[PDB]
Amino acid sequence: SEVPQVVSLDPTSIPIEYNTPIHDIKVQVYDIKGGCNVEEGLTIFLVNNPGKENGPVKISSKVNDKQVSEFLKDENMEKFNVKLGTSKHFYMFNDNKNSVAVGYVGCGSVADLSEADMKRVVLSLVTMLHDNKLSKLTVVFEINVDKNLFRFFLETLFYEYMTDERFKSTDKNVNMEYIKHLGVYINNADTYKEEVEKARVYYFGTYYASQLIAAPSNYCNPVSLSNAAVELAQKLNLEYKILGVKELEELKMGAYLSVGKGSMYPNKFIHLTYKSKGDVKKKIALVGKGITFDSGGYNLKAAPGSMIDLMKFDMSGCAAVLGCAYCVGTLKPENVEIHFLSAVCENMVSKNSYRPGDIITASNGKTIEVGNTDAEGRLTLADALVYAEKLGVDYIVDIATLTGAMLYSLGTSYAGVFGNNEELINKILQSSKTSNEPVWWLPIINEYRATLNSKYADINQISSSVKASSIVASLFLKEFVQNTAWAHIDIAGVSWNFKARKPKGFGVRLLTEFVLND
Amino acid sequence: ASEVPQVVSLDPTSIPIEYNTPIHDIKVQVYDIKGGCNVEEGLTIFLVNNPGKENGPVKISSKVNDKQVSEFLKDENMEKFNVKLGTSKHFYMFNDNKNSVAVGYVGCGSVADLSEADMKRVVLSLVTMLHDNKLSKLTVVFEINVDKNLFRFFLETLFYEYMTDERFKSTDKNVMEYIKHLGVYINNADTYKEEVEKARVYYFGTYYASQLIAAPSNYCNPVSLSNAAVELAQKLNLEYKILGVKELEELKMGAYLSVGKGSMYPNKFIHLTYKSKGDVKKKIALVGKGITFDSGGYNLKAAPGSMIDLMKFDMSGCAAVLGCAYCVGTLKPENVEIHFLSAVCENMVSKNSYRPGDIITASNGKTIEVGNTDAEGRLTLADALVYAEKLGVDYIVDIATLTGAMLYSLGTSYAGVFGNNEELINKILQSSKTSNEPVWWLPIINEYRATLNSKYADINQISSSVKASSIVASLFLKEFVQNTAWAHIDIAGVSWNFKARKPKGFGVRLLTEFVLND
Amino acid sequence: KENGPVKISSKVNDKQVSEFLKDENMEKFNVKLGTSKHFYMFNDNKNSVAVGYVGCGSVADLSEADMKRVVLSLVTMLHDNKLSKLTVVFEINVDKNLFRFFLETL
Amino acid sequence: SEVPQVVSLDPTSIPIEYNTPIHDIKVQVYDIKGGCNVEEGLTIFLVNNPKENGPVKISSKVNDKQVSEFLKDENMEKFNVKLGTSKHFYMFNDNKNSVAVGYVGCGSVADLSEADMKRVVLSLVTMLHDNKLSKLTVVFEINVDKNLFRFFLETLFYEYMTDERFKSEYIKHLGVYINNADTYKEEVEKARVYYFGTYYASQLIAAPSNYCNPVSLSNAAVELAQKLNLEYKILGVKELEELKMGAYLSVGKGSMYPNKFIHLTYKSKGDVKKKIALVGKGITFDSGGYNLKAAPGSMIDLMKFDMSGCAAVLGCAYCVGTLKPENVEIHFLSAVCENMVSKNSYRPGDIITASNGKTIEVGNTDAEGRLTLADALVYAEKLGVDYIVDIATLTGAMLYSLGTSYAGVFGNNEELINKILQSSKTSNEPVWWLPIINEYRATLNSKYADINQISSSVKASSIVASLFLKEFVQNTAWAHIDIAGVSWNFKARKPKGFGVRLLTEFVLND
Amino acid sequence: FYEYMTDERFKSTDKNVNMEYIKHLGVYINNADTYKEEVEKARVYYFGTYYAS
Ligand SMILES: N[C@H](CCc1ccccc1)P(=O)(O)C[C@@H](Cc1ccccc1)C(=O)O
Ligand SMILES: N[C@H](CCc1ccccc1)P(=O)(O)C[C@@H](Cc1ccccc1)C(=O)O
Ligand SMILES: N[C@H](CCc1ccccc1)P(=O)(O)C[C@@H](Cc1ccccc1)C(=O)O
Ligand SMILES: [Zn+2]
Ligand SMILES: [Zn+2]
Ligand SMILES: [Zn+2]
Ligand SMILES: [Zn+2]
Ligand SMILES: [Zn+2]
Ligand SMILES: [Zn+2]
Repeated sequence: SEVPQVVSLDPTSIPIEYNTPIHDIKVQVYDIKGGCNVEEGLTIFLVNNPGKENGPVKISSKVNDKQVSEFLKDENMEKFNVKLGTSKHFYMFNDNKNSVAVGYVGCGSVADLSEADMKRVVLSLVTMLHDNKLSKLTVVFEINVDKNLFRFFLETLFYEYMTDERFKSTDKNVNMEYIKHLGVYINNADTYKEEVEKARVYYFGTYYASQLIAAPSNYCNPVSLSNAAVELAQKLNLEYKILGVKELEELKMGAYLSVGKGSMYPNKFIHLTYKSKGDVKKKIALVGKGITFDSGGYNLKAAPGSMIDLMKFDMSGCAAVLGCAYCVGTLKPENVEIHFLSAVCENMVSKNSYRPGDIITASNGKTIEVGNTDAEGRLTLADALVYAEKLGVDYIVDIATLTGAMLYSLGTSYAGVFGNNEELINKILQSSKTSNEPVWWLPIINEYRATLNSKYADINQISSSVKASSIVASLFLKEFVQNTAWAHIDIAGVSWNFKARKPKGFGVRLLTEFVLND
Repeated sequence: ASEVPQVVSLDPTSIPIEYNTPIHDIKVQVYDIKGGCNVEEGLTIFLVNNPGKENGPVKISSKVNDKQVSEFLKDENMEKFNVKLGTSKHFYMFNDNKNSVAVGYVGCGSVADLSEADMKRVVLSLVTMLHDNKLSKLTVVFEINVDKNLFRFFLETLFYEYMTDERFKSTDKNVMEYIKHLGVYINNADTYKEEVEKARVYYFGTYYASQLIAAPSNYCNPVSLSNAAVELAQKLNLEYKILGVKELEELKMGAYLSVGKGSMYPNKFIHLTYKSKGDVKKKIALVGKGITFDSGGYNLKAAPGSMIDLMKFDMSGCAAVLGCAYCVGTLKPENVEIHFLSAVCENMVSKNSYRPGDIITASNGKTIEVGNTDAEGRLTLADALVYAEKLGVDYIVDIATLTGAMLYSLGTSYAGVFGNNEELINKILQSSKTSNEPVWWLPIINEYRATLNSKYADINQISSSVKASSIVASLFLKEFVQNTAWAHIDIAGVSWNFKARKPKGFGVRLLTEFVLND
Repeated sequence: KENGPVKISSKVNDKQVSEFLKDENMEKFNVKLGTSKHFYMFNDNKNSVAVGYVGCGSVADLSEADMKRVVLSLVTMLHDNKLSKLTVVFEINVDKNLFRFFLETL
Repeated sequence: SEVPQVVSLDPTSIPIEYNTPIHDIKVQVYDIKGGCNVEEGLTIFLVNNPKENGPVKISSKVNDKQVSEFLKDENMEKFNVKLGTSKHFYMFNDNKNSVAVGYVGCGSVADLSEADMKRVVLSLVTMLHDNKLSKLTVVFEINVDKNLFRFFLETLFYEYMTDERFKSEYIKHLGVYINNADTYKEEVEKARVYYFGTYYASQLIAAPSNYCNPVSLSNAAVELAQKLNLEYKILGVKELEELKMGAYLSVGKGSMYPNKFIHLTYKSKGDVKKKIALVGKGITFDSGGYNLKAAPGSMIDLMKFDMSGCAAVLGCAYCVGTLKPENVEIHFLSAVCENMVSKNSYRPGDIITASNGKTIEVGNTDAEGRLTLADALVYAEKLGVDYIVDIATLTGAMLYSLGTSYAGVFGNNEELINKILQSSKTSNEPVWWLPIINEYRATLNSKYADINQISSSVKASSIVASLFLKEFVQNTAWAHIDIAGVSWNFKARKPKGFGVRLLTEFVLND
Repeated sequence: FYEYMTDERFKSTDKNVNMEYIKHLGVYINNADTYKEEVEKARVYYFGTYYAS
């Protein structure tokens, strides 16, 4: 509970914004075939030209206004093209002689938009909402989208539009105002309508994870993070338990505790539970890596490209899991019991830190020789995994910013998934597809197992030879799940949006889809 | 006996030590080959060379008291095999008593005087014969010429290499039994019989050092290390004194204390004493470098090839000294007084650590400018040497994993010896020859002395210019021995067996031969 | 049983070698993937033959990598043999493809 | 041979000054007991205090009323004896003659080291450089070995000699006052020879690689041989190919300069009782090859010095050719080439065949020395000599093992090693015996070739390189002197000409 | 002043067994009667600099 402080100006909680301007947006969805009233604020058509690359903009929707209609006559729009991401703004007077702003975002030639295209599309739309004080946006859909994509559209629109100012003080945006109303025209209205509030929940889960990740390590430490989880659990009516050092010791979580030894913040193990009202048909343990700061320990992140300044993000996995708890706690799925777990600690350099070479004992009795204190994640997860399996769940899915190697394998767009069970991996895949958080299945190659053979301990933490460290890390983790379907999502490469200089909150939607569709 | 401080209750508070090794259960028997070879249960190995003829055929010279085995090992049957160094074969036959026997041979090359290291290759080949094969008995037949030392050496090496440290094994113990009988057939057996128990002592001394070295730095720390020394002293009836920080401060050991400042473990200075029953004719101080973990301090071991993960081994000198204490305490030499010394501490990074640039004062009043916190060994040794010489000894020999340069100079096989005294150096060199722990005499080049001229302090810890750091470290050390014959053995290169991934326990035999042949 | 004792099932048309392969002598060795032992001995013909095993672990399905480990162990015996023929007896379960891999790797 | 040229301004040879100012100096030696004359020039006393850095006190009787006052104890008490500390003053002598008088601090050390004596000779040299003098007179108020006395001389000459060849005065008389000046006279001209051999090596080393390339270097050796009446043979690529020197030729492949193998021979007049082959590493520039010297601290700019070994050997040829020892036949050898990056260079991974038929896998093109030496050693042994000594700036590791002061000696023969050590003692070029550790041999076991050039594992590269070289001497006493650490004087930014005296002493005493 | 002063606060065994400063500094300069004011300023400046040092 009580966050330790070195100086009274050290902050004692993570600032969190629950009531975002996004949440205040009154959303309306309409059937396209009833026609668009273009009345105020800004009214953007999403338009594609199926086939011809860089085609004309032709506005299909019947528009209930002679003047907007004349404006948008194919003739008038022909000069503008649809190159995905192009946008144009139009200013005119409608029927009641009321100046309206209109425009379109180019949606490309390909009539089925990829997740990445939909993103580039929202981004164009958000640059239209920035630097333009608007009370109302209206998006007319003149493209084919499935229900998940329109949900994604909204999730991304909400999340990209949002602008984290928690840490701003003298350099807040003096000229920032949010829309109060969002109008959406689409075909099949009724069907897409259900995606709206789902999107809003998904948005917040993601954004909430985002907020935790973005919170710097002085704000977001093991104590303040676990406090925030307790606060979230209380707001969602989730069962929660925070395991403190004494309990951790009793549970013999030596790998986890060893990582935290060097920190001024006592380890805190987060255990949230959501139980369905009905019969419980599926028990799931979601495990997030919760390193609130990763200095590397005595294996200090000193090497070029080690990005020590980014390491506040090493609790992204935990964030993903918490954001998911938000979503599941809000959407209240049936027939599931979900455990949200994170072995939270901070990996620091101290007289008290664990050293390279240390042999430590995991809660399952396996002794581990520490080859590198910067491979701390898998040590914390090891004990979290033993814990998860002791819960007697059907699935254990962990999500962790585990390996920098992910940048070299999948890059910044697709997370890696490893696991010991094909059905479970496929479930993650499907959840990847429906959440639009891209995940790729990577192999746990058993041949590498032998390089974890320690001369003194039961197991090495790291390989000496094998540079395929995401695989090796997975091999290591696999040793801590005895008999349960388990999957591991390495979001090290994807978690942080380097270009936008912010977290993605990656994994919240994925895990939620996973929980919801199982 | 002091409390091992702990961070968490899962932190171990002692080094686990195996005193009663399976090797102590081996009943060993030497028989003269004149008498002939009883070939029965177990495995009966011949050590055979073919003088001059490189990879020549195997010939069994010795009498075998069995028509059947004899017939089997008759020349016509043995020329399908060659004596190439370290090669081996397994034979299977039914003996004179209708009993099935396992006989074999290890090829001893073609040079009838195996060097220390060939013999190491020969043992290794024979160990592999003992591994994966539950034998109650090994019978070895020397059909090669070795001398007392070399014969011992084989026993000592065999014992050592056979033993398998499972102390840090939990779920990954090997399911591994040990021969309970060693039979040796050699010419002039009676002259060799005396080597057996000496080898067994030497083995354990070495193995004991090995145990300490291998113990990771969370297990083996200054408090637990000194506790183990106390325990060893108590078992051997040695006088002991452990100097704690208050006494160290009183003694003004600022160089030593500065190193430890950053550690959570208080410095502990180990002082063990063996005094002979008779008139004391020689007083020897053995000083071992006792850095239980060397992180490098603020000069963190972050550079490629700095091998931070190995740095539990930086107390090897202390280990060698302690193992030597075991041998001396056990073999009880006469007319000698031996002091076993190690200034034990841990070189860590902390708000309390000493910094590069700090000027610190040794117990002899010399002020030292710290140019690199990673050159900590010489600092601790400085104060240890001043202490040693205050004891009024005839010789001071320090042994220390002092400089990584040793890898560049002598490599992994031969330790470097430097000293201020030729007679003493020659004694170490003779001891090298008789212990078969290879050492090479390296110069203390006075020309380099000037690069230790600090602008502010009396002396620089490190050279700025001279890259010959083993020699520079030696020059630095020399400054702390005013008037006593002193040698320094740099075992940095040699202490860890990188290929086998284990300590060698290097120096125990060397130091014990040194002590004993005086 | 990981690192399980060796037990030869095949009947062999030799008395000496059958004796050598009995369960009592063979239980002294283990099946740790890649572990081998092998002895020279005289067969019912006073002919000089070598006999052993290569441990194939405790999994009834060998991977390619696992097979490579087995072959590598064989190939070791081979590089120190001035023998005339190799006989490999599969006391493990292998499909057509793995078997070709075994040969190609050997 | 015509050195090839990229441009009309590419030097086609190495400037060499043979007639150094140091030759026009007349050297005289007076028993100090007789007293000291102060007539002209500067007079330096070599004084020590056997009190650490204690007061100065001049011992010798001195033939000048007015200067003896300057030398009075209470005047000198103002000055100290700390190693290499000096002061000197101008004044007027007995005959109003502008004489300078001073001292050098010889520390408290009773017996001067090779090092401490350089510090004396350096302090003294400063004053020579800052002072326009006719004569310099040195007074020995300390103890010196005939060898240390000779060392004093050559160190003086050499440090005093300033190489001005690459730019766009000196005393004409040297006085020595020494206790027992009869024993020492013979050291003078020996010192002078030794000086020049060293200085000549120095000159070659210092010459940049555009000046000193394989063609110009061999040309210079030929010129030296001609001046000394030595037999000489330069092997060109056609002969090297016929001799199957593929290790050596591989290294040179990338160079615009054809390999040149220098073979000089001095044969004694009398019965030849000892045949010696001296082999010097002669890489005129070492870029590293495709293993380019790009790493921090690889000092690519220094790599003109990678023919130091060759220079040492040529300098020694000068001394031997000049001093004309008896009962020895000496072969001076260097497989000279340049290690360059080119479409024609050998690559890492190449397997090449030495002249003895051993195939070598090239693990690193920057470990080229041993490749050239291999072929040179096979050549040397074919000569049927009693000893082969190679000297080479072979391994940077030497800086980490012995540093900049002592060269490393490895060998396959104790007697020969001891001879080198004895030569080290008498030449005052410090050498230390390092082991060839056979345990490391196995890391030269190539999977494909007969042998690997480098270890993969072992970082003890001086030892590994020695193991590799050993492979190319079948049956002859052989020693290898690694002067990589010691060859260049980094502080003075010049070569030391290391090895010339060592090798000459070796030849002369054995 | 600054370059003449040796800092020995951190020696103890190192000497300095020779180092002893002049007691007198004489200067001879043109219109010295002006330069004279610079002397004590220099001494203050020296010590400020030396103190920082
Ligand atoms: N949270 C770290 C990886 C995340 C990351 C993301 C982007 C760029 C760089 C790093 P880590 O726990 O230090 C994991 C180590 C794994 C490791 C560390 C040290 C030795 C072996 C493996 C790594 O992948 O670098
Ligand atoms: N206990 C360390 C060396 C032991 C060792 C053994 C094998 C490989 C690497 C290192 P050290 O005290 O840091 C010795 C320092 C010496 C040193 C001297 C001056 C500056 C920095 C380091 C070093 O070798 O790194
Ligand atoms: N002409 C080089 C040594 C000269 C030298 C002297 C002092 C400092 C740096 C370099 P080398 O042939 O590249 C010898 C290599 C040895 C070597 C061996 C194997 C791989 C790479 C380099 C080296 O020590 O750098
Ligand atoms: Zn890490
Ligand atoms: Zn991490
Ligand atoms: Zn260190
Ligand atoms: Zn150390
Ligand atoms: Zn090179
Ligand atoms: Zn070179």
